[PDB]
Amino acid sequence: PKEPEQLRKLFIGGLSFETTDESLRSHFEQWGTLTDCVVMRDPNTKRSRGFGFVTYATVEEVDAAMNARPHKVDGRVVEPKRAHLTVKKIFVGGIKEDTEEHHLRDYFEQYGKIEVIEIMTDRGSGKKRGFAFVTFDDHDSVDKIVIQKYHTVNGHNCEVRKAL
Ligand SMILES: CN(C)S(=O)(=O)c1cn[nH]c1
Repeated sequence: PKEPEQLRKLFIGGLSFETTDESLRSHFEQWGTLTDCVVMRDPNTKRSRGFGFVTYATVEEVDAAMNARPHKVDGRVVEPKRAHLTVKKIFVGGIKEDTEEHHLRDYFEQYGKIEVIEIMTDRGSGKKRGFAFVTFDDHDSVDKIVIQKYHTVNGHNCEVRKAL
């Protein structure tokens, strides 16, 4: 049973205009089986639009490609992103009053490198408000997080979304 194709795609921006379907494929096949690989071109001139997409056979292969950034393709560092609101920070809601920093760190550190955890407290009383923000060093962490159907932290079913 195959993961949905949309979750196996990487949009690659910043291409060299000399990158082709074939040279994009030869590069990104280092991290998995590619079922599709296309450079976007002008319909009349055939000149590259400077971006394209690759489709891997599995999500773990997408992860491997993202973990191998930075990618220099045909002499140019490109910008891969999963199938964009590119942010490094998430809102985590539903954590109630008993969730602490280490609960959030232990869970979210497996999505990416954490730089800030902010457990929100009431301005007047100091009581925990039941939500938090986590800032990572890179957007792919957030992209992986928000496509999951579920997040369970400290026994709580959490609401997680991109923040600003
Ligand atoms: C470079 N990466 C492996 S990452 O920092 O995005 C990461 C850390 N844990 N999961 C992903």
